[PDB]
Amino acid sequence: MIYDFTTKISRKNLGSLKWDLMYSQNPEVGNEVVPLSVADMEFKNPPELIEGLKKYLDETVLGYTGPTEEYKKTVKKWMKDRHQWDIQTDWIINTAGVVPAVFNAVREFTKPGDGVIIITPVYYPFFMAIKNQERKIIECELLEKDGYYTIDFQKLEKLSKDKNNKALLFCSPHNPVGRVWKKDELQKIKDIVLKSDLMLWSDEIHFDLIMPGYEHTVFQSIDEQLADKTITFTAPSKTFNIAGMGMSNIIIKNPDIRERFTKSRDATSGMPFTTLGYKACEICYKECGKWLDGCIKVIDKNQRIVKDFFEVNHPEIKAPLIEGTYLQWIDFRALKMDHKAMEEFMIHKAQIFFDEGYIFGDGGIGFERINLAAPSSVIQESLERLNKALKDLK
Amino acid sequence: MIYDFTTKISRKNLGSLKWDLMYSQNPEVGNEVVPLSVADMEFKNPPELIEGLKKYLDETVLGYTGPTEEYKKTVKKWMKDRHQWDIQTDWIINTAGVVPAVFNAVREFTKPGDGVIIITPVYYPFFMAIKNQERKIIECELLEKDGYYTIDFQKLEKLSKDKNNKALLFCSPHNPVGRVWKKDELQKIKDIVLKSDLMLWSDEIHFDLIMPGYEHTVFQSIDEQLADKTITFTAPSKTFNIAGMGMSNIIIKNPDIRERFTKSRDATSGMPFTTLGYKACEICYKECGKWLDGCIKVIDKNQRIVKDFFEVNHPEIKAPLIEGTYLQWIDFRALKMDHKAMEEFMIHKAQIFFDEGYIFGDGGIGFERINLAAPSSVIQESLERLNKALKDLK
Ligand SMILES: Cc1ncc(COP(=O)(O)O)c(C/N=C(\C=C/OCCN)C(=O)O)c1O
Ligand SMILES: Cc1ncc(COP(=O)(O)O)c(C/N=C(\C=C\OCCN)C(=O)O)c1O
Repeated sequence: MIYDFTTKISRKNLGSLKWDLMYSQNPEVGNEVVPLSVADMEFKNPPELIEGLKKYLDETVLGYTGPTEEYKKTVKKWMKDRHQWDIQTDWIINTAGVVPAVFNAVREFTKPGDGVIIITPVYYPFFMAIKNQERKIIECELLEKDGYYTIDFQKLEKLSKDKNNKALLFCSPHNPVGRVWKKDELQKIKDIVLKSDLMLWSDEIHFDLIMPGYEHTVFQSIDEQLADKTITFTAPSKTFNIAGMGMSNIIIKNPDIRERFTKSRDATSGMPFTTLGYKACEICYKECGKWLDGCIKVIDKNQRIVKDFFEVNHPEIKAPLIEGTYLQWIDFRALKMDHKAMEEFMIHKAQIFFDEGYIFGDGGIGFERINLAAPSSVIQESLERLNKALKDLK
Repeated sequence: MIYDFTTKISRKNLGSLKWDLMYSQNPEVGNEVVPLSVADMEFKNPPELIEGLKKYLDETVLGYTGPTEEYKKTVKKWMKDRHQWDIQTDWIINTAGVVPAVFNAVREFTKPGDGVIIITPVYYPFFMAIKNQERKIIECELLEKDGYYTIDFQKLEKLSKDKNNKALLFCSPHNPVGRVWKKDELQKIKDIVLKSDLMLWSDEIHFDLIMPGYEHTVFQSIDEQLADKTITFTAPSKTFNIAGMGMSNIIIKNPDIRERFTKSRDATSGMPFTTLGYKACEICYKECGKWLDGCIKVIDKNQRIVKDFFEVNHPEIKAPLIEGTYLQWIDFRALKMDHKAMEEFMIHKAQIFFDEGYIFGDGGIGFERINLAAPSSVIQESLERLNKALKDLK
């Protein structure tokens, strides 16, 4: 089919959390502005998805629904074909979303007072999942060298020596810095984890969005023993812009860990009964592979436009290329504005809506995260508006 | 439009928890057998809903979605028009399901050791919400006379005196006895609650399926002060057969109680982002009223066919008419079979799949719950099959 990645769309007054946030922040925002914040695409969904769901509505009843064996096989085939990862269909545990699955993980495998290690700066909900449940947030700050982030293995090893720490909440690819971890880096983290009593919770929700030139590696696929104590969070929501269909595939090899995760899930959120949620995942995996490839190309072209934009108009600001996700990390520190004032500047002067770096942790202070999943023309419009705003700032 | 309540459908191999459960229990079930357990309908979804959903799919983007103002107004209108209940839009808190919402009520407003009063026999998850979270189940057993259920007010008031009991978890209409509470009964319960420090958790998810001859009263609409400490669980799921669209509307008047519920919901399941869930509820509410009325007539017609069937065929078994829901409570006590062996009989001999009464509490042992939401033809087929099994049992 013909794929549209050029049509500027409008989600105004449609229930989009992203757009509604924008208007709430700047009621006077211009009608031509597009928000570049929340992680969902400003592209229509795969045509095959839409046709498939419509066709499905005429063949099924919208009552209590669970995953069929075909659905499970389909999920399993996607992991082999796309990630050289062999999973068992009975390793699949469904939740309405990854975040709830992470909260459920904290709740079941740790208690109040226990420590949970997160590598910061990172997707803020990681923090909430931990602190909002009386658990201790143990930060292993990423090392930032000239804009490239790497893991402080020394600190990580030290942290794993504290018995009060019960798990490593890992993000791969890493939102917001866009790091796609190398096998070497993963192997090092592995020895440390295998030497400690830490469980591995690996949020790999962005694993299908890898920029040309790089390759994602499912963390638990590199070692049997590691897998034995790893919970990998995955979904097709980010990959195919369906965070609104409410379906996730939590991969858990260890039968005990898996049953414990389930019993904890059933006493909190329960099993997802969504009928179209399962179906949307199955269709995307079976029929939307080409759409994803086209989408990745556009995303790659966008990160390069953003990078060239700053090199041409405001060199002291840097927007380096990323390895994964469609969220680019932009260093605005040379602008010398305190994050609150910068945010103010961005929202009301440039009417450009990023995900202010500071919300991912203090290490994100001075940075901005731009959502690259939009037509290249929308990105150019936004940047040109920022160009005028930064020039006026002088 | 034309409404179909006559086509015998099949939910085999489509992920239905009901049908799949049937083959799980009796792998040798007939291919002509329709299960009558789980509370979802064996009727095709309202046409308006289907056409609406397909149309919306060509228009929207399936990303992070929340409720629109139009969405809220619609829920408020349904509450006024259908239940003479005056509610404000900000009283509306959404959750994926009513059970998770109930689990959330226990979790936030009580603590391990505390007691929660439930009027048994009743929907099994109620017991789970409590005991699975280290809370105590305080049973206020129903009074049963000739098959008519009433509240043991004497025991209720007594229980409301034990300050260790934090709240009454009310089911109205009451699954599985079909009771639709009378204004005067609610009045008595209201007084016990207002005279004590009990919170009121009224699950009224079945309040739209009222049988010809009765009127349901929204518990918190009878007294302002009761509403001040009441959480009402509502949903369009049972009404329009969309338990698979996952969208609940928990109504909470008091701002503080509401905020606690929300923060609690966000520490477990989180906000529902399911875009279609919001749209389905809106459409059914705005367009499927005629469908609902037609649907209740068939259900009422079926309950009477069941009641007559036993009178004419096996008088010692009683299936008295119900006032609400489409789940009829049948008394097989005269059969002198212990629930376990009786269940075995139904499943394998009559191949009729009920919701064995004993799962709703000891007071259910000897009873069977039949799902009347199916074409009258399928109900007849089901009865005739049992008819033979009973005669064979002699
Ligand atoms: C009083 C009551 N509350 C809540 C619910 C469920 O609400 P939800 O969580 O879907 O929003 C039901 C239906 N419960 C049944 C349905 C099945 O539950 C198991 C589904 N696989 C039944 O057979 O009685 C009910 O009778
Ligand atoms: C590492 C990571 N995990 C999980 C999720 C969300 O998973 P869910 O619970 O939907 O399955 C995201 C996207 N998080 C973003 C957006 C979410 O907004 C949610 C509220 N609208 C973002 O802008 O980085 C993410 O980056």
